Amino acid sequence: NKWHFGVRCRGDAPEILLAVYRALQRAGAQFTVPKPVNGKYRSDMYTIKSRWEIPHCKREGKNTYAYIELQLYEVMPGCFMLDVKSNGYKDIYSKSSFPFLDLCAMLVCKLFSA
Amino acid sequence: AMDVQETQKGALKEIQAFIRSRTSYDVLPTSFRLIVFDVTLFVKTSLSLLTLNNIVSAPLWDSEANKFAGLLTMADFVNVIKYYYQSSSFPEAIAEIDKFRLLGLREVERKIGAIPPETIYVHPMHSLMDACLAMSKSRARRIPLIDVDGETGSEMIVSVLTQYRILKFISMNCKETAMLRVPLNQMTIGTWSNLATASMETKVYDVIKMLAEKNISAVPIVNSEGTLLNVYESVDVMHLIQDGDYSNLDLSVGEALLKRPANFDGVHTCRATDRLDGIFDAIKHSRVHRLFVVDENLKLEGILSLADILNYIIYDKTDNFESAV
Amino acid sequence: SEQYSTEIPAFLTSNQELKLPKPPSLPPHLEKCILNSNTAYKEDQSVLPNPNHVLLNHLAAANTQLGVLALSATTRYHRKYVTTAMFKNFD
Ligand SMILES: Nc1ncnc2c1ncn2[C@@H]1O[C@H](COP(=O)(O)OP(=O)(O)OP(=O)(O)O)[C@@H](O)[C@H]1O
Ligand SMILES: Nc1ncnc2c1ncn2[C@@H]1O[C@H](COP(=O)(O)OP(=O)(O)O)[C@@H](O)[C@H]1O
Repeated sequence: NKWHFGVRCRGDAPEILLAVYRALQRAGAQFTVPKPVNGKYRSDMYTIKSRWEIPHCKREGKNTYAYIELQLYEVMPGCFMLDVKSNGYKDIYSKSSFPFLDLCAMLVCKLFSA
Repeated sequence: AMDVQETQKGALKEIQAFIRSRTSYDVLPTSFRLIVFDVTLFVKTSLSLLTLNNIVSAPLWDSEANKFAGLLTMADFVNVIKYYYQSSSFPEAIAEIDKFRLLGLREVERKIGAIPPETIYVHPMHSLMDACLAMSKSRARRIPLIDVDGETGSEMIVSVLTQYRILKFISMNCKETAMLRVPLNQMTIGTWSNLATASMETKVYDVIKMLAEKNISAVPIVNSEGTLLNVYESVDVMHLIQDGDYSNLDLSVGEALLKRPANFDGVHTCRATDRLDGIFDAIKHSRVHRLFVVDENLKLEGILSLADILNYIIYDKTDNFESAV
Repeated sequence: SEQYSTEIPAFLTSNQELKLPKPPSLPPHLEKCILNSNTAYKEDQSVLPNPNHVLLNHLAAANTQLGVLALSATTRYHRKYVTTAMFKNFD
């Protein structure tokens, strides 16, 4: 019941990866995708870069964006962490844990309601 | 800097210049936690999160807007309780505040006049004097430090500064506190008449309507002889209603007090002959929230609150609701 | 600058009998969260140790028994660090 990094997952890592992509898509995020090197998939498929429109910015007409990278790790056989980190905020035109944490809550709700 | 009063006068100037030269940011630990609540949290849940985190207060977050949405303190409950007790012909109506989200409780408080229009905050990198002056103007006893993320327009709650942590910071850093050697009875400071007091037989709701009306954070409890026994603070209200039991508001101060955990800050006292040097020294080593001025017989004579002290050291000289507690 | 997509990869949407790679194992540094610390709670319980600079703005999470989400991240504010712990509904 203590604080732990990320969100806990179990089962199959490709099934978890699928669920993560489905949750990102329901939340409206955009994301990178696995590319197969020489026809074959690499474990870098478990590193996802995502871009999220910021609702409060979006409502006021702005193209400002939040960048979140996801990383699946095996903790032990059957148990995984989804690590989720902020890569920052950028407006189309040229620090804080918010809106990052408000976006993580969105992700978490999609993962939990799947 | 010649005799006592002249050495004190000098020392007080050094202390204000010091407050002005520091920022509010300077007061913070190098690394700390800040506990923030969504404004749409239910009232019951929020009281539960306060108890389990051993806090009495939390900043609110409107996450849709990415905006600071106010400060939840015990004054919120004290004010609505007092309103219901004064205006309601129905004693059980108070229970209804458990249907509320924090957003809905705040809207009841706006409606009754218990919340100002201009909500109070300072920039963390602005002078510490700004924080003191805002708290002095409003009668708020804590103040949020808010910056803005220019890339997103998102407000960044940095921390929430307390009168105690400011006085502690001063005690730790200004050597001049040791030169404040004028006895209290030769200063215009503190409150010495028309004190609001209670006894162990007093109803908690009458105390709580003392705290709102007088806008104080605590009421000293005396006996028939006026000897100081204990205190009933607005933070004690939390313990009475954390379980959902608003009929606990009908208890005597004595019965209520028997529920208090050993977590207690304590009841601090001084004499009219004591000085600010010794007081800043107690502040340095203890969570002192106020001092009751007593005589040899523990007879209550006055109150020196933290606000009293801060407002003395920062000035050149030269509604019926509780403010943020 | 990345190739962002809106659609779920199709090899993941297939009925599983495919021979896929494993994720990396958990690094030692993501095992301890600084919020679980309260070494100095007599003087000031908000005081935390200095964080690992590599774990800045990584999401942390806690179970509550209260029907709400507890989420946190650590960030640098000038030269100090703020770990904000946020309590938030699901709906
Ligand atoms: N029981 C009381 N009766 C009358 N006046 C009081 C009483 N307690 C405090 N006061 C005075 O009323 C004003 C409000 O006091 P208050 O207790 O709110 O100080 P404060 O800002 O809360 O600091 P602290 O938390 O140390 O009390 C102060 O000037 C104070 O000296
Ligand atoms: N919202 C909050 N988030 C994190 N820590 C808090 C919060 N409120 C209080 N604390 C911590 O709880 C302790 C006691 O706080 P409080 O009684 O509010 O202030 P003070 O001790 O300054 O009068 C302090 O260590 C403080 O930093």
